[PDB]
Amino acid sequence: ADCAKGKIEFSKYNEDDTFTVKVDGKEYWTSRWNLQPLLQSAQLTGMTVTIKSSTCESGSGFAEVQFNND
Amino acid sequence: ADCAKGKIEFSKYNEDDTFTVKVDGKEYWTSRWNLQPLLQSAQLTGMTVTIKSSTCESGSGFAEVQFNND
Amino acid sequence: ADCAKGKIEFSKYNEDDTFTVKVDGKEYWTSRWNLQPLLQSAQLTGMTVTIKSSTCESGSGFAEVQFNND
Amino acid sequence: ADCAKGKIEFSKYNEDDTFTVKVDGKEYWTSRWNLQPLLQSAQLTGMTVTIKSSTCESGSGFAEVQFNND
Amino acid sequence: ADCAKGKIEFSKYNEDDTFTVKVDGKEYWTSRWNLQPLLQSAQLTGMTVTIKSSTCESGSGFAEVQFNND
Amino acid sequence: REFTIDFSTQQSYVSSLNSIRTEISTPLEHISQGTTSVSVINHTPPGSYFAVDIRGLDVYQARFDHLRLIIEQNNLYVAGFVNTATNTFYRFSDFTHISVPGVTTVSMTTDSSYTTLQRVAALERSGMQISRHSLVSSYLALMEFSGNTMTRDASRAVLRFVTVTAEALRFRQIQREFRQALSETAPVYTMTPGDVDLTLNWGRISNVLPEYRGEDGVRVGRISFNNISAILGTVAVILNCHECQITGDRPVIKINNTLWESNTAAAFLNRKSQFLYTTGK
Ligand code: NA
Ligand code: NA
Ligand code: NA
Ligand code: NA
Ligand code: NA
Repeated sequence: ADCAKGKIEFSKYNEDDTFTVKVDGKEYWTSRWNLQPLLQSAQLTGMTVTIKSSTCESGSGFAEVQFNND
Repeated sequence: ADCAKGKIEFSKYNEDDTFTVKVDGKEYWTSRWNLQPLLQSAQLTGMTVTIKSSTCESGSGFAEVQFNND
Repeated sequence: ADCAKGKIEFSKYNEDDTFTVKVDGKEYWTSRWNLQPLLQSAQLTGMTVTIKSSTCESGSGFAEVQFNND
Repeated sequence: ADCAKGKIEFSKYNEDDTFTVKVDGKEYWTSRWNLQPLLQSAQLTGMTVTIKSSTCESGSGFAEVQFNND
Repeated sequence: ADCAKGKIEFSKYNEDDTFTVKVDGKEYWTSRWNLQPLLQSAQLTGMTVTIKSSTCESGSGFAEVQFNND
Repeated sequence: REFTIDFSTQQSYVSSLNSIRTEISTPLEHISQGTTSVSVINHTPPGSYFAVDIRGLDVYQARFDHLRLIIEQNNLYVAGFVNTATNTFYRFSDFTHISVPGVTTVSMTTDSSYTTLQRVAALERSGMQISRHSLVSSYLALMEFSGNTMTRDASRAVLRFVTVTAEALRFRQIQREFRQALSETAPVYTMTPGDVDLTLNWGRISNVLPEYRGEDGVRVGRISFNNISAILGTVAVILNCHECQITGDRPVIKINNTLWESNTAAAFLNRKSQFLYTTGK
């Protein structure tokens, strides 16, 4: 499902080495390390990201995300 | 074969850690980890890429891609 | 706790492979290699970062940091 | 020998995971993993790179490259 | 000790797996791969880097470097 | 068109550059204060050039007055130089498309690039000194030059003249720094790494500045402008980007109210996870 779509409001590197992003008012985290630079780059450049995942509740994990310049 | 040449229309990190880009209206995925940030930067700057693969239908995989200055 | 919030004043790669950033006048270092380029990108782009740690004494370590744009 | 010195005309991630750049009309490949993002960053910014290798014919490999600011 | 301070004049990855940067007319090298993207990013964005080492001799290795936007 | 760049005084020199700029370029709507702006070179056909008569090397004297630079108008490169006493145009090899009527054209084997000129000149631009005295020396070297292949001294002369003419036309920073050498104290202008960097980023700068709309800063590669006065104090004329494009098609990305050349951001945002990078040797 498309959990959230929008700009990344903030991102955060966590002590457990996962990475959180807040999109469209909801926070999601991912343990996939290569998503860290991909998400931070999206955040910096204002990409629209679509967080996709089996379940989409705030504070939930994800490992699929689409990136669009718009 | 050179399957698609053009800008990346969207990119997507997939649950299986492969990474998809949509080029010239067709989606291609790659499991080459190194291509993820390279494709995303190409995407962000509108760099033309040429997806090269054995099959060119949308949904095909690729392990080779040229980053052009077009 | 939120130890420091602000732009990265300088970052520094250390001989022990940790990485230091100075934020709001306080220095913090992290041994998480993943944070190195993320902090540098944040520094380059003027992101406001929030260093988070259970110990906020300048000179201490951290492995949690939030990245916000303006 | 300095085989080529110029801007990267195109880069290509190869199926064998090596990475090729075309500089001064000749293609050179490198299996040095560290060089991939660096070469793409040089290409993106138009850095003059100097490919140094023991053979300079197009199709030669290299493991040494200088990144200049011109 | 602060060995050199200035923008990076050129960087170069050598066949012997060392990465040289020229700062303030002096060349230093590091074999920390972590520093390659950091230094090249500093180079291409014009950050002021401060090469630090107990060893400030020309052509010596370093693994401590401060990055400043300027 | 022919223009004079008169090195007699800082006033004559700046006046000369400003006159050239006004004729060949148009101010950017968003980077213009009074009549001092970042201007875009007006479109002209490739091959179009303007001549620059070098005057005033000996302050206000009609001496050392036989050198004319031929400048390709669209990109401000010095295509060659004319010895007006012998009526000979020494043209760089990469400018065979520039034809100057009425002169004997000597097509050179030497191209116009700084890479070549610095090599032939055995002179790096970073740290290169230019003074009124070395421009006179440079002038004499060019007038003594004969041949289809640049010599060291002629190359040094061209490096100095290109800097104080074409590069100063592009960059108000160079105009400002160099003009001090024209004062009665005759100090020496030393080309800085920063000056060199500007010259090396002219096309990139040119692609970005037209997009400026008052952001808090502009970042183009190693170049940073924190406000409009930094832009205006540094850049005067840019290429008409309508070497503007390196790769891609997106001039800029606004990040935290700073206008970035997109390529620059792309070049530090194309790193994968650091741990994976360093361990994957
Ligand atoms: Na989920
Ligand atoms: Na701490
Ligand atoms: Na005038
Ligand atoms: Na005009
Ligand atoms: Na661009």
